[PDB]
Amino acid sequence: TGIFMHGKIPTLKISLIQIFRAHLWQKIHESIVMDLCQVFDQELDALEIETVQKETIHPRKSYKMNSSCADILLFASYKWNVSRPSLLADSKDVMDSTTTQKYWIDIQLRWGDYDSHDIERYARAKFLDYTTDNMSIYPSPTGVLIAIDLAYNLHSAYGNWFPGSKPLIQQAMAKIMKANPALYVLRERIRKGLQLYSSSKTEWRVRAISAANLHLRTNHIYVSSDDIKETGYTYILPKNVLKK
Amino acid sequence: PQSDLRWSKQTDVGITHFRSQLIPNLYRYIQPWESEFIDSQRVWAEYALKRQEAIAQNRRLTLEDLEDSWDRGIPRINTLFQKDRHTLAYDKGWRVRTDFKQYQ
Amino acid sequence: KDGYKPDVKIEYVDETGRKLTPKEAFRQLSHRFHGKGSGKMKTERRMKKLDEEALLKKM
Amino acid sequence: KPLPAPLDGQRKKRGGRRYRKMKERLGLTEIRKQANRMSFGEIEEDAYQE
Amino acid sequence: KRKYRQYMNRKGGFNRPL
Amino acid sequence: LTAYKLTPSGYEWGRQNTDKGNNPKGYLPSHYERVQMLLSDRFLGFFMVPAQSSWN
Repeated sequence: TGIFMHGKIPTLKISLIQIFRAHLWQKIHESIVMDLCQVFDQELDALEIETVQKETIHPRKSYKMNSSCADILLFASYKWNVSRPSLLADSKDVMDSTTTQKYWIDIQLRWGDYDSHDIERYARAKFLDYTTDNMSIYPSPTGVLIAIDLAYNLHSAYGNWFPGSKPLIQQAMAKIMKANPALYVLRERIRKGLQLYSSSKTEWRVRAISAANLHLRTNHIYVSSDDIKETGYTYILPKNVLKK
Repeated sequence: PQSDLRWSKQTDVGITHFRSQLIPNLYRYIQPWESEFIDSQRVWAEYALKRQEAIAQNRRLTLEDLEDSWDRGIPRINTLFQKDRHTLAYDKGWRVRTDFKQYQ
Repeated sequence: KDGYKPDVKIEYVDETGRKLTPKEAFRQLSHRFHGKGSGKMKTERRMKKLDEEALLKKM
Repeated sequence: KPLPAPLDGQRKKRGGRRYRKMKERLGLTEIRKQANRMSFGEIEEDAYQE
Repeated sequence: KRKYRQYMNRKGGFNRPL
Repeated sequence: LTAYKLTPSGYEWGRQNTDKGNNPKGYLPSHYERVQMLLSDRFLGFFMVPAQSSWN
């Protein structure tokens, strides 16, 4: 599993093992990659893609954080002009002055804690690391890396993009967060582990009546004897005058 | 710490970050005994006059006419509205009984 | 960008063509990934349930 | 008396019939709702009444 | 498509088949 | 009941200020100073009312 355990908490270890039983991380990554490939095949000719490719992926790749590999390979009939790296929410992107024929897509799943639940920073850092890494081999220098935070249900991509891929990837991520089977199973297991389920007309009479009962208010008189300077002259106001 | 007051929320437009101090102390929310006692005296004098004027009008004091005095008074203007009121009028010696409950 | 509104639709279906519940889709994915399917008794129970559902939906 | 040797046989082989009266004695159909529930959002009665 | 490749009891190379 | 005395700074601020708003400018917490006030039942007080009209 790709989860790091800061501090020997056997309780949390058992709980996380129960949640991710039966190689759930690998199944989640597999489901995500198949869903993305299906989406790309359903919109193949619209973006000038010759075909998609299922890269041979080592099982550990799903939970391999030190290095990485390729997940999906896109082959083209025409040249793809590529743009400079931008985030998933970067509406304005600057075009790079180069083209390619084979385009790689990588999927990285993470379990972010409270301090490191920023998916965009993680995606950017890991894209700039794996691309310029020596134990990670990419088919092409140009591609996209999508980081998905299962602990907080986030997703962001920072790699190199070509025109027409932005909306496709956006709705692909939307639909895959909305209706992935493996992600739904993860959510259900987490829920089970957490045991959480879903005038001067009538006012004059009132004033007269209140003043009629104001006699009893004189029987209880309180003096706010606090914050007294105790230097000036004291007040000896009599009780009869105050009652009157 | 402020570092623990930041949180993120994701919409289709993207992820947005937000921020929000000292933990409140109990003593700030418990009324002092002296204030409790002066408040009790004034509130029960008010209740006495309200009860006598309600009797003068031949009516029973409601919850609304005493809601201004809610949660004020050492007894409880609130208790004046409890159902067992009649039953609890015979439960004499209850403070000493509660103190002696430690032996049982 | 090029300019389009890609209709990215992802659905789970089976060899019978019926839409699958997320639990059923996850079960199928796990069975295919583990390399081993359900047992004979489970297969017979599933087939009987499918036949009963088809009979009930026919009226 | 020595403590009997702990063992875990099959918890139940058949159901219905008398089994139901058994639970009825202990484990009968309670409310089974809003008693073991917490209501994540709001607060019932006072905050720290306990 | 919707093909799901095998993880357990493959006996071949570690990486997934195409 | 409570007694209150105006500081010379408070008196100057009140004399200078002329607005009759709810929170007029120049009003400060140091303007007023509470003074000791004690009731008694030894000396009776006198009451004066207008000769022509009523106080109300």
